[PDB]
Amino acid sequence: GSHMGQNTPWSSTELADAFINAFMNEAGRTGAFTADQLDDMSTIGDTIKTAMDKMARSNKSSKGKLQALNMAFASSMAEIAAVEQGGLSVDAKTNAIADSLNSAFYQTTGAANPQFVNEIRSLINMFAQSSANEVSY
Repeated sequence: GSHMGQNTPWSSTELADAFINAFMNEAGRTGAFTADQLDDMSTIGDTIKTAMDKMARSNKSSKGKLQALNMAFASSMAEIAAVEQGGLSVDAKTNAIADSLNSAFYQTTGAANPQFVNEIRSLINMFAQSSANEVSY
């Protein structure tokens, strides 16, 4: 049963804005991220929109830009989540982020997208590990 269609939050600037906005709202509900942490995340909102504008104007990576956007966004979350902090864990925050993403999809459209969430989750892990293995004791 092929989808025969495509649905991505980066399809339009309006969608991305709504997704980011809704995402922040859900993140606030979790309380996993602090006020300062939220500010850093909200920053990616304007950065993404700006990048999309310039990227859209260009005639290169018409499709590759999709992966770049997902990686760039995920990278910001991975870096922010991968912080020392106190009484908190990156794993716990990672789970909370995934939950917020699902809610954002519904508010932005109204359909859960666990597949997309997993894709972002994987990117975060890659960025966190810096594309490198470890003892993992």
